[PDB]
This record gives sequence, structure tokens and C-alpha cells, in this order.
Amino acid sequence: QVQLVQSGAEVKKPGASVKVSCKASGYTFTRYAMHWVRQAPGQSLECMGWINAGNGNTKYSKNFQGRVTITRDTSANTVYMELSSLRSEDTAVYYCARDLYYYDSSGYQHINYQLDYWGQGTLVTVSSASTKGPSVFPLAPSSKSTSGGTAALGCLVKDYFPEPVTVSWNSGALTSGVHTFPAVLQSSGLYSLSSVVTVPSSSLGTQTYICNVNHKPSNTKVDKRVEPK
Amino acid sequence: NLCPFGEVFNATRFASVYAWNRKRISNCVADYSVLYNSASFSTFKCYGVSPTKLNDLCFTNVYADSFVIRGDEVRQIAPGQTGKIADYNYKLPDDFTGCVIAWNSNNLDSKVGGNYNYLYRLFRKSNLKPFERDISTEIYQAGSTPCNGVEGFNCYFPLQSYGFQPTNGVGYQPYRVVVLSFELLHAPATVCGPK
Amino acid sequence: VMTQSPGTLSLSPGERATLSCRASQSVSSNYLAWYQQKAGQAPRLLIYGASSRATDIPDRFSGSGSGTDFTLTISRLEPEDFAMYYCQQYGGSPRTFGQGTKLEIKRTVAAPSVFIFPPSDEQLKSGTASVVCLLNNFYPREAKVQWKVDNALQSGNSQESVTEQDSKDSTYSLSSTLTLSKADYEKHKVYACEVTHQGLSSPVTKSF
Ligand SMILES: *[C@@H]1O[C@H](CO)[C@@H](O)[C@H](O)[C@H]1NC(C)=O
Repeated sequence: QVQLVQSGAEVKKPGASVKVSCKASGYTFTRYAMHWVRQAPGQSLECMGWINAGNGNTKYSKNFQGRVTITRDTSANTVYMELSSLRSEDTAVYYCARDLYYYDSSGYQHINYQLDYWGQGTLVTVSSASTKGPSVFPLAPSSKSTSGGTAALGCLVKDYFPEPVTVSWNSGALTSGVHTFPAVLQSSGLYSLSSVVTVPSSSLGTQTYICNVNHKPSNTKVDKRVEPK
Repeated sequence: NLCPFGEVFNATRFASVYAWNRKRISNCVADYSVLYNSASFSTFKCYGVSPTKLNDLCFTNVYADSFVIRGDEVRQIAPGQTGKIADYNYKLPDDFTGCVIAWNSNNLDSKVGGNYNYLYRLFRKSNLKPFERDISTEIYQAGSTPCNGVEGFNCYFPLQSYGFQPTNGVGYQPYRVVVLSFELLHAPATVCGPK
Repeated sequence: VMTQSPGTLSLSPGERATLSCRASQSVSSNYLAWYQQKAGQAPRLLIYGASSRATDIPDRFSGSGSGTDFTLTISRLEPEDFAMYYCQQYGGSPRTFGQGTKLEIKRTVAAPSVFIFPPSDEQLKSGTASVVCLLNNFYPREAKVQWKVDNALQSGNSQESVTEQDSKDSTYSLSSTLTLSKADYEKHKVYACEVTHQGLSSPVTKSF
């Protein structure tokens, strides 16, 4: 198959430099050219520039010019995009794409406009806030006596940065009725996450319920038991 | 002698997509000049070799492939291109050393009713390999039930023909395509430009 | 830019959808290409040159080219077709991508389910109190969340994931949190979170 593999998601302090790598596989690296397109969150695609893997020749869009350098390594079939002096507006998803280059009769190289294949996309978050640990607070079994069928158990992952955080209940045992709601970017710039599981009201006494929260960016795993209030 | 490239380009009739027609040109001297002079060609796109140095280069063999496709599908005839024609009907390798040339043939390849003489491979079980032709007319076994020779539900003809009307748009208007494949095996160089 | 219209085009299942891209000097007899972007995933090419389709693209997708403008056509609408679709061409300036059109299909309206969680004892011991409202299994997504304190409206610290993220069930879900000092929670007897989805307004109240 033809596969384009991109670097992992990056969190960078303002004004720093981001380097995003796109691996190439399943095709002749030299014969095609690589384009980099950025999507700001909920925005349209913008083509920043193109690298010709054989030539090494570069061209850039004016709007992104003065910050983006696109390079290549013939050995690893890997193309690099570097952006520097990041503004807050720069936070976006960045994609690598493949375009064939063709030769005109005069012998000058030209790019086929078609972007045949796309990389998975590397996300760049530019934030003033530094990394902070996750605080897990129990959202207790709240027996409002509404019904015997339903109980509400939860955990609040509070004031954490950066994303992501992974929440599992009872070591992956509890996968039914488990809703992990999307996080909120606070005015603090910190992240807040809440995960709930619906279990029978009979079960609270009979079975324990523990939320296992992992925050690899902070190297923190919080296993908090949710005991009835 | 002289290489008969012009005969390929100026052939009165051209092969259908369902079976590309190939002639191998060997042990002759060709002027690539005549090709670049002509303003007739809509598409002159060269992959793997600069057109300028072609006359200086010497090739063991030079294969000329001829077919007629609808104009938009011309973009499909290119290295590493995914489409019905490129994946099935005619395929170009990722490493390609040759050129693709195409001109509008609406003057000669179209009738008011339409020319159904030229057809494409609509359905095939597997994508065709590079530089390979298949003329198989078995009905497509789209259904789990075998076709058993009958056109039927979940059973489909392998081929379908373009209907070429002069009024039809340029993409649907016929385009005539010559593919030049330049072969340099570890073999004596039979074809060279005089220059 | 290239005019892709609208920001949102909506179509019933089984119907045929048409997405239009128009430009004057960008097209200039040059090629126009269309891509498909599913939610949270990278774009995938559907048609190249406005009449030729890549493999792994279903036959329902089709395209046309009319001078300055071109279109993307989905004759049969399926839930999988739900995505944002884009148009691309080359101009005098480098290659141009259209703004994009979001495609929507008619589906089952769903009842919102709201759960309110009172501030935790450990959080109160910490001196920081937060009350949480959780919204799941609602369609269509648009929702307005209001926190009331003793029947008095509060906008003091209402931080809600106003963006509703679609769940795997294809029904959207949202989260809202009100952050207050511990004394305020005890000072005010009753706290409630009210959410208005369509005409349906569902309040749930939690109290010290
Ligand atoms: C095809 O056109 C004329 C036909 O007589 C021929 O003389 C000419 O050399 C050919 N042009 C090519 C092969 O480019």
C-alpha cells in the first residue's frame, strides 16, 4: 500500500519552533512531490508549500512565508516541515500530501495539482500555559431515588494540561454505560474532563467502581474509587 | 532507416481502451523533433526523462502504445494514478520512463449517434498489472450467486462503450492517446536520435 | 478564494446532493479537484479533474465541470456520506482550496439526558467547589445550557463545552461546569442546571 505517516501531536510554548515529519512508503520517494496543508480548527484547508523530494526544490505561500522551511531526507523517505515563532493563531492540524511532478516538453518540472494521498495529520497546540497535573475528584453515586435501574457514577479530571487524558473504569471492565465527555478549555487555559458510568442501583453495594485516569504528558495515573455519598 | 513514430501518431484508426495496441520500435533512428514541433497535441507530459535529452539518449527498445479515451480520463494515464482506466484498463508503473501525448479526436472518432466501437473495462476482479492487457468478456460476478453467463441482478458486463457525440463536452469528447515507453535493458541500444 | 456554497448544504437520505465551486481566474481552463473530509480525519480525494474518480470511491459520487464553476454530486445519500467536502484548483497564485460545504442528512431527533453532580467533599475540603452538568444522546445538536441559583440566573462562572461532539451513536453529547466558592454553595440552598434543546427544557437541581 501507499502510506504517509506523520509525527505525533505537539504542544509548544508561544514563539517556539515546531517540526512536523511526514514518512513516505509504498511509492518512489523521488518521483513524487510533497505538499503541506494546514487546517485551523473548524477552518478551510491552506497549502503552505511544496517539496520536491528528488530536487529538494522548495516553494512557499506568502502568508506562511518567513516561518516555514520544508526539507527532505532521501534515506528514510521522510519529509519535514518546520515552523518558527509561532503565534496563537498558528494552532492547527497540519497535513502532508503527495503530488506527482511532470515534465514539460521544454524540460521544466511542473506539479500535478492532484493531492493523491494524505498524511494522518499532526496537531500543533500553541499555549502559554505549561504542563499541569490532573486532579481526579469523585462524582459520587448520587442516589436521588429516581429509579432503581439507573445510577450515576463519575470522576472529574480537573485543571490538567496538556491533553490528552485517557479514562477507563474498573481496569477496562466497565465499558457499558460509560460516557467520557469531551474536555473543556478553560479561561485558565487548563483542561477539565468528566467521565460517567451508568450502573444498576443494586450494584453500588455489591461492586466497587474505580475510574482509572492516565495523563502521559504529565506522567500521572490516578485511580480514584467512586464511593456512594 | 527511420523509426515509424509518425505512423503510430498518424494511424487512420486507433485501438480501443479494452485492449491497448502496442508496437515495438527497434533498430531505427528517430527524430523526437517532429513530436515536439506539432501543435496538435493537447497533452505532452514526460515522466522519468527530460524531453530535451531524448535525442541524445540511446534506447534498447522503444514501445509505442495507442488507445482512445475520453479527454478527462487522460489525466488517469499517468504514473501512480488511481481510476477505473488506470487501475483496470491501462496501467503505468510507478517508475515510468516515457511520455504521454494526447490530442482531441472529435473530428474523426465521433458520430452524431455516437461511436460505440471503443470501449473500456468497466468491471474487473483485480487491478491490472502495469503494461498488461485483458480482453476477458466474462460477466462480472458482483453477486454471491455466479453469473452463469447471464446478464442479471448483481451480474454485469465486463465492458462498457463510450458514446461519442460531437456535441458532447470535451471531457466526454474523444481524445487519442499515444504512450511512449523508453526501454533501456542491459542490451545494445537499437533506437537513437540522429543528433 | 474559491466559492464553495454554502457553508452547509443539507440533503435527505436517498436524495441527490449538489455542491458548487465557482471561480473566474482560478479555473482558467485548469483542473478542479474535490476531496472528502470525515469528522476528525484527514481529507480523502473523491474526484480529480471534475470527471474522474479514484478507486475506493463509490459510484454514487460524480462530478461535472461548467466553465468557471463545477460541482460534486452524490446521487444516493447514506449516513457514511456525512462529511465536509472541498474543491481545489490552481491559479496565478499557488493552488487554491475552497472553503468547503458541510453535508447533513435527516435522522432521528433524540431526547437530551442531563445529569448534575454536586461538588465533591474532597473538592470542598480543598476549598474549590465545582458543580457539573452532563448532556448525552441528544439530536439535533444545538443546545442552550442555563445555570440557575435559588431561581436566580447565574453567569458568574459558567464554562460549557458549547461545541457538542458527536458520539459513536451519531447522537451528540456536551458537558457544562459551574465553578463557585465553597461558601456560595452552602449559602445558596438550591442550585439547578437547565438545558433547552428544541422546545424541550430539562432542569435538574442539586443542593447542599
Ligand atoms: C503526423 O502528421 C503528418 C501526416 O502526414 C506527418 O508528416 C507528421 O510527421 C506526423 N507528426 C507527428 C508524428 O508528430
